Amino acid sequence: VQLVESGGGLVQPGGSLRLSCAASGFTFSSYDMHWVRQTTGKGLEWVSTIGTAGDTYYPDSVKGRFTISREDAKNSLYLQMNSLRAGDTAVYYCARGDSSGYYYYFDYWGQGTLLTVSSASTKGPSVFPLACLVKDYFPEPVTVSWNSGALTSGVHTFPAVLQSSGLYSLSSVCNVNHKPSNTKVD
Amino acid sequence: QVQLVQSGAEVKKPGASVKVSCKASGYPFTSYGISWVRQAPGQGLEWMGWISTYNGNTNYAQKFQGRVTMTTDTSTTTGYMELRRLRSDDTAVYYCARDYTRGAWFGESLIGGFDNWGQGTLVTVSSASTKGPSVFPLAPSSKSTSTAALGCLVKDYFPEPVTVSWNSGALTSGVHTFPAVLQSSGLYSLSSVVTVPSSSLGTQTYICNVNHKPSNTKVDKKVEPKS
Amino acid sequence: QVQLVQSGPEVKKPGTSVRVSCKASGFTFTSSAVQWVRQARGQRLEWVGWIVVGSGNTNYAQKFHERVTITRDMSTSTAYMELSSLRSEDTAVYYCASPYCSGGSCSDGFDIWGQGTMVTVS
Amino acid sequence: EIVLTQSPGTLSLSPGERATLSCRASQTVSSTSLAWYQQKPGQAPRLLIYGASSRATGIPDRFSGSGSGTDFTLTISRLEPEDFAVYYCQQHDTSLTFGGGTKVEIKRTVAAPSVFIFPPSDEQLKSGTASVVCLLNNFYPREAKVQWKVDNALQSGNSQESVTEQDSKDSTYSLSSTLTLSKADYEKHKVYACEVTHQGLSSPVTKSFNRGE
Amino acid sequence: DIVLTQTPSCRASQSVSSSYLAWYQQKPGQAPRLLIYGASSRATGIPDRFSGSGSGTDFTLYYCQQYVGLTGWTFGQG
Amino acid sequence: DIQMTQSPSSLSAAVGDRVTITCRASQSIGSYLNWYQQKPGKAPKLLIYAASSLQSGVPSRFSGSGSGTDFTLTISSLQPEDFAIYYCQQSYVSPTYTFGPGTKVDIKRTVAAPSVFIFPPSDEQLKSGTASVVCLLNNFYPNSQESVTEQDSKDSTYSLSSTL
Amino acid sequence: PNITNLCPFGEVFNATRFASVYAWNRKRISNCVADYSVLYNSASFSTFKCYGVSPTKLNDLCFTNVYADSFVIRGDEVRQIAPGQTGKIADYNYKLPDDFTGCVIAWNSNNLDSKVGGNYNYLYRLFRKSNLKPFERDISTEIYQAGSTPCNGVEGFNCYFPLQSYGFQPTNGVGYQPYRVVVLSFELLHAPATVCGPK
Ligand SMILES: [Cl-]
Ligand SMILES: [Cl-]
Repeated sequence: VQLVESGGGLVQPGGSLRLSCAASGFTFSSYDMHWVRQTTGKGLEWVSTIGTAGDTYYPDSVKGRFTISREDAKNSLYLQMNSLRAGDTAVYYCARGDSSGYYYYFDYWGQGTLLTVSSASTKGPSVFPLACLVKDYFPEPVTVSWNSGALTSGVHTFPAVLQSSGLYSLSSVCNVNHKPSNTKVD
Repeated sequence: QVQLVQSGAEVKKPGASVKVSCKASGYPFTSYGISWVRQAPGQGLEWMGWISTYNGNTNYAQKFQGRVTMTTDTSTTTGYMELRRLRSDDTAVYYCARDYTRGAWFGESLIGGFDNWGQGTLVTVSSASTKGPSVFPLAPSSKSTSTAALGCLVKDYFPEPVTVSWNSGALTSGVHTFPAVLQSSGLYSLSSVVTVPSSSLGTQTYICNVNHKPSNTKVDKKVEPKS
Repeated sequence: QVQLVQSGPEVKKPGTSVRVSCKASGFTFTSSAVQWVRQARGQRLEWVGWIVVGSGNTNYAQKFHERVTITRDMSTSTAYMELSSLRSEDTAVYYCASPYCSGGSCSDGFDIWGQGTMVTVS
Repeated sequence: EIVLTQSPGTLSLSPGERATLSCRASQTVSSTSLAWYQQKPGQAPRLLIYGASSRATGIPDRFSGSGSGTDFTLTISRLEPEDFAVYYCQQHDTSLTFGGGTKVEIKRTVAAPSVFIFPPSDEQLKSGTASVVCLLNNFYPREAKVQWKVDNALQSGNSQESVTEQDSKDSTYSLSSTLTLSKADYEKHKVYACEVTHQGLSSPVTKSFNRGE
Repeated sequence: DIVLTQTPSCRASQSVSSSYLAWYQQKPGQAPRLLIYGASSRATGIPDRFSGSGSGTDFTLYYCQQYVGLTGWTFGQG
Repeated sequence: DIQMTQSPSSLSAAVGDRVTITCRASQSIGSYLNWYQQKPGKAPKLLIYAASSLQSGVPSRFSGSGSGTDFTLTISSLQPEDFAIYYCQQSYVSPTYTFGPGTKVDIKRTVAAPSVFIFPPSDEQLKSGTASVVCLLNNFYPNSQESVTEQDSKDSTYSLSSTL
Repeated sequence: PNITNLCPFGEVFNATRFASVYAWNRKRISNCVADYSVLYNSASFSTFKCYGVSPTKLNDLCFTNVYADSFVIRGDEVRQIAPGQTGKIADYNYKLPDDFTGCVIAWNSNNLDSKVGGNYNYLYRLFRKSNLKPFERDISTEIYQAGSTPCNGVEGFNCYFPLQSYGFQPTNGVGYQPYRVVVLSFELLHAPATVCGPK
């Protein structure tokens, strides 16, 4: 039973973006699906529920701006976001809903997809070998693996550090991949 | 998918009673009441009354108060409307409709209307008896030059309706069949006319076909120029 | 503490309108009522009117029955008295008063009075 | 009760035009109560609008209802050919009642009727009656004066008119007038004429025959 | 309406229900205080030395106010 | 709304200990309470629903108790991988499900020492006018930016990088 | 789904008139298939919360009875149609139990329920000696006694009429506009279930 989000990236304030969830391993049409976001400080927030009868539900924070939908024939779930404000910046999880009795709970989550609302331009990171430093990129995130993923044993990747210039810095101790700008460096 | 299908047309002597059925299908029968609307010839719609298919409460138009009786049969999802003490005044088409203006269960007023309607049932109230028409020609005028009109007069028949076509339906272009008119005699009469090229009168053969089914009257009347 | 606090002194000219306020704190203001009493310099008391806080039902005296308006604002615990078409007779000290209310029941008289407001029309 | 009156009883508009049908309540009606129905000829009525403004299932968007108090309005934004029909309003605030109806009619250039007159058939005369048929064919508008004259005598109360519906193709009407006389009276007279007054005619058209000629 | 007149005690023109009759005390510069309500009741923390009396049109114990009904509330002179 | 508060926000315990964490609904919610575990960089995982039911596949060391207003998740015997943030979520009033702020559970390892490394700037980096000198503290417990890793699940150690 | 005995949610939600909140109206639903699809398909619902069940699951559940309570309040007041709320409405008009099981559905009814220069048709209770127990209804119009003095059926000081009319001008801000509320309460006794979803 898997859920794989996609659609996350940088977007203009007032802008628009559509998230996508690819479900497998279960009878998709049978279960309610949800979007939950996660933000710094302001924790996990429920964003949207779609039922199994075309019923859709939203909190006021998001109501009128976001539309959830599903294509049960394409095992797919979608979140169409409009009028994206600054604080809509979060990691967006696609989650399966289920009840045992009257008791409802989110029983499977995706891996998350990061959306960043910002007026800031995207910039590609410089990659330099530590005889790897990944420096000066926007927005998050960057990913590091070694030799395609042949060596993940004995590898510590450090979380980003927001700089004074407003860019990010990251170290890993390699294939660096900054998706939001398209950069593949070795 | 939803269907109300009404019973056949009735002919009733003044004084008699008529009971029209209305067979609902394609929807939960007891969820919606049935409304009945009649339309007399050449008149607007007239409401008769309402019934709960759930509890059997009725609300009748003040006009038809002591005279109409509505019932339903849940078993077979049929509605019934029975008008008694018929006067000719009551000749109309009788419609049933699935009602969403008052709720079946709690009998209260709803934001809605008459959702689907039956095909209607014609009730003819007359002292008249079944009589097949006489069909007389309307010969194309002697004084005619180089468009000509000819027709059939379909006179003194009861009850409605009659079928008129030309050359077994071959000639439909420029045909007019008029609405029947009720004569003071109590029988009906109508004309069917067709405008043909003045030139074709000598060759092409115009034969109007009239059918009155209540009386098993089938007439194929040839319309020749006079004399 | 339990009290009623009125706004400071007012000075207007004949014809115009004035808007006095009466703020409450302490007692459950909602279940209360506010009467308005005026008093010229060293002279008798006269009744202006009264409102019921919960309902906003106003009654007035003869002299003001169409040129005075008592409103209230529950969500701020504030009553107002508004006199329009001012003249010489309207140069007085205006008081608001309330019964003490404590949720369920109230005391059976106006036992809470303001500090007063001198209104001047000259 | 509450009476609803629709004006006009016939509204004549060209295809493509916006139709604005009116419904007037004899007293204040609740907006939740007013419905609109459409009836094509020889067809069940069908629900268009309920609760004043709510569209029925499957009803296209051009149809829209509005109004409140005593004056309600069905509106068709652009009349398609199928939209030409009778419309009935309907209230159930107090009991249930309908409006007398408004026919929406295809407005067309004026077209004069071509008149025809038919003597009674020999066959008819055999059985003691005589019917003289005057046919007005393919005219617009609908108003036509038809007078029967028998030897100059202006007939009245022995003739019955019948009008077709508007034509599918040319949007015209055809009317018949049928003068009914006993074989007796028919033979007491020589000249039978109908005179047609119609807007499309420069001056009235008379068509006559002489009996047995 | 009810016309109140104090002497030189509080009298009323029409009969007044006892439940709606109150005595008040005013010192120079200050607002009035409630002393007696309901004709013969002491206000909270009002000394024992005070007492209220009367019914009908006659009431005995400065201001007397009647507040009967929704309207027609009046005061005495002094 | 119904709002969740968890307590305490931070917790430290050695492997083997019994951790007990609290959740509190702002009004009574019966057994309408779920517990989620979130290991860093992963999506939440459901541990407990209905205040006290263990989700299929969740280790039995995890337990939920309580009902009404106050709720407890208890890890009976902490493990190295049990380092996560724990979230309680009310499921009474829907669709507006609400989550708690979260409780982070740290591990108390034996005191270990950082094996320090230092990496000088590369030739390409110098060729741009940038100087980043990197100092590394590999495996430890417990104009330059420091970067802290999360507690490594396996060996309960941290790392720290200084970017001079 | 072609069903023969279907619960009258249509009648409840599509009623032309609605009760004043003080005199809230209740309809019992029994012995029928409850199709909640007619609620899902509403665009117009401003509030659709359920308590103790997921809205997305209603078509799966059976109950002994459903009760459809309906009334009109202010927009500002819908907040109080919920377990464990306080306010004039929750306290003196319509209270739900702290352990309520059902849904609360509300929609803006400015269009139907406000009249120019006020619609004074809609009432709520403004005064009461105590609060309501859950699902209690108080329709009495006894003059509220505030003081220790009896009111004798008339109004006056400390003697106020217990019912107030809402304003309901069309021009009021959303907060003061009328909202129609339906409260489905699902009831589960130790008896056969009479009300079941189609699933
Ligand atoms: Cl009618
Ligand atoms: Cl909602």
